[PDB]
Amino acid sequence: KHNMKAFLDELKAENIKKFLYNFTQIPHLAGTEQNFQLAKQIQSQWKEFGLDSVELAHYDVLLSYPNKTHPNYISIINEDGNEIFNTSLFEPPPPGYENVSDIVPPFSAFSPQGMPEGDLVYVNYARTEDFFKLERDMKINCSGKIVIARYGKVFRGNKVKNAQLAGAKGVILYSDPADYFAPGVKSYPDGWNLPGGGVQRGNILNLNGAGDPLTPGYPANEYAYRRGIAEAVGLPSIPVHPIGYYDAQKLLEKMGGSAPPDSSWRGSLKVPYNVGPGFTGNFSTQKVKMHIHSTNEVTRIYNVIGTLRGAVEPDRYVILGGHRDSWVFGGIDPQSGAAVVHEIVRSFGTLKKEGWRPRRTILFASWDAAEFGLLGSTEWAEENSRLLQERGVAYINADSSIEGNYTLRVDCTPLMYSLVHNLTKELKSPDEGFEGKSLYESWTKKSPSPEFSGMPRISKLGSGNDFEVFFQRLGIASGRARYTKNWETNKFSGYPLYHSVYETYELVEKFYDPMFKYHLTVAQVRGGMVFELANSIVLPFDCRDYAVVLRKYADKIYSISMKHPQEMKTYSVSFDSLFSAVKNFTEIASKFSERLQDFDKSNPIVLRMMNDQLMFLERAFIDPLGLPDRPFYRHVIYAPSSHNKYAGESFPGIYDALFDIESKVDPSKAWGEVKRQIYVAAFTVQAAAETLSEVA
Amino acid sequence: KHNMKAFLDELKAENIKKFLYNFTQIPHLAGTEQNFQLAKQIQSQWKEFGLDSVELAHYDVLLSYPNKTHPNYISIINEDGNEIFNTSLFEPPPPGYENVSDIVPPFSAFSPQGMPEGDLVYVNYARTEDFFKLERDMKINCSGKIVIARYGKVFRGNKVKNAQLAGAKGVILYSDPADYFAPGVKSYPDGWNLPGGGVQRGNILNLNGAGDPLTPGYPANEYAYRRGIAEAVGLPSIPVHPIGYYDAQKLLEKMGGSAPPDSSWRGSLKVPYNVGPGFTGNFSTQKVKMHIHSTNEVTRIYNVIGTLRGAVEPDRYVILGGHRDSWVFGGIDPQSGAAVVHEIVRSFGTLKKEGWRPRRTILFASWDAAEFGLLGSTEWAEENSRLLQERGVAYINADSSIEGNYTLRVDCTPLMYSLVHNLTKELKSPDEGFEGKSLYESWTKKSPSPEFSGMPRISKLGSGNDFEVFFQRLGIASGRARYTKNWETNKFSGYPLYHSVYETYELVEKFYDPMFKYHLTVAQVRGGMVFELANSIVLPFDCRDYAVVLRKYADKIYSISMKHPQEMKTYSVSFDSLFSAVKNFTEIASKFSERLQDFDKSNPIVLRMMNDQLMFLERAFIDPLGLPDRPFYRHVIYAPSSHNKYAGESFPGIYDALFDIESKVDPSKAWGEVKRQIYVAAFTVQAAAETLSEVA
Ligand SMILES: *[C@@H]1O[C@H](CO)[C@@H](O[C@@H]2O[C@H](CO)[C@@H](O[C@@H]3O[C@H](CO)[C@@H](O)[C@H](O[C@H]4O[C@H](CO)[C@@H](O)[C@H](O)[C@@H]4O)[C@@H]3O)[C@H](O)[C@H]2NC(C)=O)[C@H](O)[C@H]1NC(C)=O
Ligand SMILES: *[C@@H]1O[C@H](CO)[C@@H](O[C@@H]2O[C@H](CO)[C@@H](O[C@@H]3O[C@H](CO)[C@@H](O)[C@H](O[C@H]4O[C@H](CO)[C@@H](O)[C@H](O)[C@@H]4O)[C@@H]3O)[C@H](O)[C@H]2NC(C)=O)[C@H](O)[C@H]1NC(C)=O
Ligand SMILES: *[C@@H]1O[C@H](CO)[C@@H](O[C@@H]2O[C@H](CO)[C@@H](O)[C@H](O)[C@H]2NC(C)=O)[C@H](O)[C@H]1NC(C)=O
Ligand SMILES: *[C@@H]1O[C@H](CO)[C@@H](O[C@@H]2O[C@H](CO)[C@@H](O)[C@H](O)[C@H]2NC(C)=O)[C@H](O)[C@H]1NC(C)=O
Ligand SMILES: *[C@@H]1O[C@H](CO)[C@@H](O[C@@H]2O[C@H](CO)[C@@H](O)[C@H](O)[C@H]2NC(C)=O)[C@H](O)[C@H]1NC(C)=O
Ligand SMILES: *[C@@H]1O[C@H](CO)[C@@H](O[C@@H]2O[C@H](CO)[C@@H](O)[C@H](O)[C@H]2NC(C)=O)[C@H](O)[C@H]1NC(C)=O
Ligand SMILES: *[C@@H]1O[C@H](CO)[C@@H](O[C@@H]2O[C@H](CO)[C@@H](O)[C@H](O)[C@H]2NC(C)=O)[C@H](O)[C@H]1NC(C)=O
Ligand SMILES: *[C@@H]1O[C@H](CO)[C@@H](O[C@@H]2O[C@H](CO)[C@@H](O)[C@H](O)[C@H]2NC(C)=O)[C@H](O)[C@H]1NC(C)=O
Ligand SMILES: *[C@@H]1O[C@H](CO)[C@@H](O)[C@H](O)[C@H]1NC(C)=O
Ligand SMILES: *[C@@H]1O[C@H](CO)[C@@H](O)[C@H](O)[C@H]1NC(C)=O
Ligand SMILES: *[C@@H]1O[C@H](CO)[C@@H](O)[C@H](O)[C@H]1NC(C)=O
Ligand SMILES: *[C@@H]1O[C@H](CO)[C@@H](O)[C@H](O)[C@H]1NC(C)=O
Ligand SMILES: *[C@@H]1O[C@H](CO)[C@@H](O)[C@H](O)[C@H]1NC(C)=O
Ligand SMILES: *[C@@H]1O[C@H](CO)[C@@H](O)[C@H](O)[C@H]1NC(C)=O
Ligand SMILES: [Ca+2]
Ligand SMILES: [Ca+2]
Ligand SMILES: [Cl-]
Ligand SMILES: [Cl-]
Ligand SMILES: [Zn+2]
Ligand SMILES: [Zn+2]
Ligand SMILES: [Zn+2]
Ligand SMILES: [Zn+2]
Repeated sequence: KHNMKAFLDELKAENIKKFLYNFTQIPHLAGTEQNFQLAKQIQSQWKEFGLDSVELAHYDVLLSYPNKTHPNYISIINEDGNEIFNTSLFEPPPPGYENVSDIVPPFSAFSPQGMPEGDLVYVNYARTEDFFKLERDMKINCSGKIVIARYGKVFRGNKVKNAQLAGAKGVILYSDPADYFAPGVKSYPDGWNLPGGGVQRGNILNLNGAGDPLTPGYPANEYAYRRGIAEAVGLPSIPVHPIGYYDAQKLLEKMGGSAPPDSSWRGSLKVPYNVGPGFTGNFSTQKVKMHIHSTNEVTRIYNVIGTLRGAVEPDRYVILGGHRDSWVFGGIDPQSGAAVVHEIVRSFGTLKKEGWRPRRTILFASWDAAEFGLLGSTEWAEENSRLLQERGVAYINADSSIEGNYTLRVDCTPLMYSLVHNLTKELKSPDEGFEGKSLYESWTKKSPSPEFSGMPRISKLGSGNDFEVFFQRLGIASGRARYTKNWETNKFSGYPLYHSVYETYELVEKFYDPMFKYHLTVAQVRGGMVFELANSIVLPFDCRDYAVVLRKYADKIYSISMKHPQEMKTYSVSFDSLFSAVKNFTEIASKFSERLQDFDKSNPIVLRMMNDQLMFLERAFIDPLGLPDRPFYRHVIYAPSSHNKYAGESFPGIYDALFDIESKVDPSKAWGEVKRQIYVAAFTVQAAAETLSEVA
Repeated sequence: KHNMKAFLDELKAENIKKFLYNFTQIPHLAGTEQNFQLAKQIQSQWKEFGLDSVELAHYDVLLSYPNKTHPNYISIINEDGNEIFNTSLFEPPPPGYENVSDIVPPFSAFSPQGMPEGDLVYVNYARTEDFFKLERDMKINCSGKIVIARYGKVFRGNKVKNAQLAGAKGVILYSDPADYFAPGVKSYPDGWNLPGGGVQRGNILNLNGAGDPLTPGYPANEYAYRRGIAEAVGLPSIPVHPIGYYDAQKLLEKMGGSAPPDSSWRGSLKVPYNVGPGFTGNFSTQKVKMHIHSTNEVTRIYNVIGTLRGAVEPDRYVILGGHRDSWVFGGIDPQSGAAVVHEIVRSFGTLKKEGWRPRRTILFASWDAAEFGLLGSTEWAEENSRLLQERGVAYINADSSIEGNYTLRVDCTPLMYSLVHNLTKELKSPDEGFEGKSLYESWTKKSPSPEFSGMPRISKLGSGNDFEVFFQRLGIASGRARYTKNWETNKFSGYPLYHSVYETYELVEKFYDPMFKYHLTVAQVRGGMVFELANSIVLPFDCRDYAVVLRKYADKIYSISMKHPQEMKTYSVSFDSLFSAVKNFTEIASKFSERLQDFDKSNPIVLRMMNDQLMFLERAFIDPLGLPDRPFYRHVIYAPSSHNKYAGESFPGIYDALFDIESKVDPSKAWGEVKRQIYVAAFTVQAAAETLSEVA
């Protein structure tokens, strides 16, 4: 038989290991020759594996690189203009790689050039709430200061946006051991912790889903008209540079001014964590000086796109995509995902060689330039948006397969909840103590959902990865799955060696997954989801699961508003329309589910009419006018949080209209906008409900 | 047999006559009780006729009405403040209707209130080119003046926009006999010409496709959040009022200042057509004073929506829609169309009663408030936009069936050209001298296409009627057909009694179509188009016809740009990408047509996959970012002209970027924007082409 079990059984941990080794011996930075050569290798291999067509889709997009002959660094400068301390020019390379060329030194991609000098203010995580605390409670003014912030909690681009709007002239980002050094584990190469010379790379753009900063809306093809740099989307206006904790220690140790407001502002270094501004008495005349000389450059990038044509519905696409570009070796990010995609393609190809084809078309993607703002996936989706919004069934992401070895993590649309539950009940748990038990059993035990008995946690989708354009712009049902850690307060912080030179094959093989069993389990989940989406006669989406969550999100947004009962009375702010819409959605989804179970099965038009209702249900949550000042975030139920791109927010338009509303100067206008957002959300939920009604 | 011939043969001229009489005995102004009662009658009748469901869809939208106890008028005022001449308070009613109540007097809907007094400037048709002539050539300054303009040539809302931006404080619109009095024909009631007391009503909004001015983007339902009036969309900022030619004569006869620049500025009245400003010496101290007291009021409107469920593809909609609201009796506009829709529904219902159903679902619509800005169609399309863009096959409009008795007029998407040619070859010509000949033969003889031998003229779609939201916002293939006059320079001016109290049943029965043969022919064309769209196995769209027109439009826009060869050299302005896209579209459409003719006919999935490619081809020309500053006009190939809503423009984004470009202060920026629009158009044409490629 060619069934899901045949597909799953063909996947091998040993192949995933071999591929991961193959993908991680040299750097594959976006826009470099080494990453083009890897694209060509993957293209050739996917052809050999059996795909019907495998093409490169290239674009010319804005990238950012340090200047090789004018390196980035930070100094402490004395009154004479002597630089008495300098931060490192590179991370000490790991054992056996000290002679590898073309390791890009740590930098913040898309930082502008400059050499700002001034006094430091320490801003904790540079979160919205941290800047509120500084400014409103502590009366500390960031204007004209260099801010030093610890990485963690939220996306670094939000930190830099928050610093900019506070008036900062520069941002120094550093990794505090509190957030990146797990107790009782050795630093790399002797364990998986971050050494004091390690540094987290990463872009600091605020693109809000636009893709290439020069061509918002349209693919960056050969005849593209480009914005001038001054009109580009998302570029930071102040210099930014990341450092490790040995260097941070030298910068923080002299800090004066005000004490930290409380212990949530103190990291683990042996410094006071004084907020500043500036240094203590003896060193009051010293300043900090940045030297940033990186350049932005339009550069060719290459996606690999493989097609396995459907036998019955070739005009319906199930997409498995993940990126290929890395900051350095990409041992976890992204090659632990790319190796899993490679083995999934090989397995599907084995079935294809035996005469099988999936019911629907499967597209496989190796995206480029994800590290520079999801550029490859976004430009391709812009090029192909008409095909995707009329034919796109689902997108399954495949960045890193592991960020820990504790349990499964799944973030996806409610439409995929039942698919994931059913699939995980059929897979073996790889966990110690759960031999002979299902993955569903181990996952549910280790990661219980807050609301339900005997149910696992599934998170919402925001941004930070290549599902963003498919889900948030185009409204295609999307999902992701990986193995994760236990550490809840570190959820959005990354694993310790994230985006460092230390992220290697050895890191994974020695410390995370020696048997490649967690990688194999993740391959089974991602591959199984793709298999069911591409082969099930009826699409495996349960609209009733959306009805359940919409009521939870309505209760939640109502509770936020109800912090302000007087204003709700004054401005007649009613959530009645939203609850009515959710009630109607619940009722109509229940009836649709009855018809889906009961319709005449011999009738392919009723089936496909029904399959189209399922497919276009996620699409119905798209508003073609987008969210306020964010035209490329169009999903009305989910958006990336306006305070943290990594986090999904529910009913974001209402949430943002309510956020900090007590501080708005014109409460009538602010509450008017809350009421407008309630109307848009109620309307969108009712309109989505009506797509599931009988069609005529 | 239940075939198209059975449907067509059931249509009767006598029924259309009876319905027209029934719909035109009393006024049916939008938002009034009489129009709600007609909606209920139509709902009941469509049910009796056999439709599966017939519902009212209501909305609460901004409408505009004169004040019944404070009438609108214009005066000539002397230096003492004596009003020595006043314009009429109503049109003399036609014979037999002098005791009909609730005839709304002539007014410009959505005029603000005011009583501006000042000196007149005569602005010809108030076209863009007329204001260029005044300001740039004649050095006449409209600022603070009351402008008097003759109706004709372009939509009156464009006249008022042009007057506003020229600085005018008021606009008087009048009907010149040059434009509304055909030589050798008697005035109503003794012929079809406009009497000197007749007045053309009409709204003067500039909504750019938004619908209700208070709820752009979203249906004006019971929980809608409404813009405040100050933020409303499209409202004029200066008072406006229409008058007839007896009253215009009294206003123009004293005009002084500069002579008309040439004979194209002179109408037919026995006045000098002096441009002004102000009156000649003896009356130099007299002014003109407007008195406008109309009010804008949120008012309930009602669409009737009838469904005839498809037997095979009930989730595919073919829509026949036209409006029901009239300014007064609506003898031509819209009841000559509504009567034809009524007879089409009755005929389809006769087949349904015998056991027939169409293959696809047919929706029939009686729209409200079209005269106030296409409000009914637009709010309904906003409510149902997700259903329409995933399921909408085609929209056929059905406003007035006649505006003359000379020949057929068809405006439609290229996708419908072959359908219209084939259908008209099978219908009988109603014309004198063409008995026994086809409608195609008479039409092609009377209205030859400029480019082709033995082909009829078909025009482009702009706005001005209820197809606008379906075609320009949502990208659903649309068409319209009616009988028309010979008068080419009057094409956008209306027939003489347009929007006057004289537009009655008697006008039609005595002067336009005594035998109702032209109405029957129009019923055959509109009904036949609906029949073929709802019943043909393969959708009757020919993508190759789009390829032909796209090359014509590319040649045309290139020729406009080539008026400026130096600038094209300087700014490197290349149309190569657009021609390449059009070439690719031509090639891919040809191959798709081969597959369509040759595909396995026993295969319903390939058929429907192919039918979906046909259906989504018009959809592919939509840009989700819309046209510049016009978010609700989203079709990249067509938009309503920015100078005349009635006219369609091709490649509007490039056309507007080039328009008057020699006058722009920053040529680098202006030519940059031309290049941007070329890129967007080339990309959109290539993306539409690619929807017709093999799907995988
Ligand atoms: C959830 O689905 C239900 C359908 O099961 C749907 O109920 C609809 O609610 C609307 C708005 O509440 C109802 O609107 C009424 O329609 C009648 C005509 O049928 C009008 O006469 C009513 O207007 C009068 O009363 C208003 C309220 O006091 C006044 O403001 C107004 O000026 C009039 O005096 C009113 O428009 C509609 O009939 C039902 N439809 C049904 C029951 O089938 C509900 O809207 C859905 N929820 C959402 C968010 O869409
Ligand atoms: C109409 O359809 C045709 C396909 O039949 C399609 O042709 C494509 O044109 C593009 C752009 O002209 C070609 O792009 C080239 O791709 C190769 C790799 O295949 C690149 O090496 C080329 O880049 C080099 O040369 C450029 C131009 O001098 C330089 O600017 C650049 O820096 C590089 O040095 C270039 O990108 C593409 O290969 C073809 N595809 C084919 C022939 O299959 C055409 O684009 C379509 N029209 C539209 C409007 O889409
Ligand atoms: C990664 O694996 C690929 C695929 O086997 C290797 O590329 C092949 O290398 C051999 C020997 O140089 C060539 O003959 C083949 O043509 C290559 N095949 C391709 C590119 O498809 C590559 O050497 C491996 N890389 C590493 C670092 O081990
Ligand atoms: C930090 O780096 C800077 C730049 O390399 C050093 O300053 C330079 O030192 C050389 C050699 O004496 C001078 O000729 C240059 O003029 C200096 N460049 C400057 C000030 O921009 C500095 O000495 C280093 N500091 C430490 C502690 O190593
Ligand atoms: C997940 O599995 C459950 C249990 O098998 C599926 O629910 C059953 O679906 C079948 C077929 O429609 C019904 O006959 C049963 O009554 C359902 N049992 C229930 C709800 O307990 C469910 O459809 C699967 N979900 C998918 C495939 O998305
Ligand atoms: C237009 O035609 C309709 C339909 O025949 C007429 O409405 C009917 O009038 C009779 C007598 O008053 C009633 O018994 C019916 O119930 C009505 N039917 C409806 C509304 O569906 C209406 O009288 C005609 N109007 C004119 C001006 O002739
Ligand atoms: C034009 O209409 C106005 C308004 O009705 C007339 O002016 C009014 O005349 C009455 C009666 O004498 C006065 O009491 C009012 O004060 C006037 N209203 C004004 C000036 O606003 C005017 O006489 C009419 N002119 C003609 C030629 O008929
Ligand atoms: C209009 O009529 C023409 C002539 O009948 C149709 O063109 C024919 O279509 C059939 C069926 O595919 C082909 O076998 C013939 O070769 C075509 N003849 C031609 C192109 O001369 C055409 O399809 C009709 N257009 C519609 C229905 O939109
Ligand atoms: C890198 O550094 C030096 C110093 O400005 C300069 O010569 C060179 O142009 C720079 N490279 C760039 C800006 O790409
Ligand atoms: C911060 O400091 C600068 C002084 O240079 C001042 O212009 C700015 O308004 C200050 N902001 C606050 C909140 O005090
Ligand atoms: C793998 O799991 C073990 C057992 O819980 C733990 O001690 C170790 O730290 C884990 N490794 C990583 C990288 O999380
Ligand atoms: C109509 O006219 C009079 C004069 O202002 C006034 O009493 C009444 O309010 C007006 N009606 C309106 C504005 O609807
Ligand atoms: C028209 O007249 C007014 C004088 O009130 C002036 O402000 C305006 O600039 C003038 N425009 C031109 C083009 O002369
Ligand atoms: C109808 O046609 C005749 C013959 O051409 C013409 O004399 C008459 O003016 C027409 N009527 C109208 C309303 O156009
Ligand atoms: Ca782009
Ligand atoms: Ca609206
Ligand atoms: Cl992922
Ligand atoms: Cl029409
Ligand atoms: Zn990644
Ligand atoms: Zn990453
Ligand atoms: Zn009309
Ligand atoms: Zn009209």
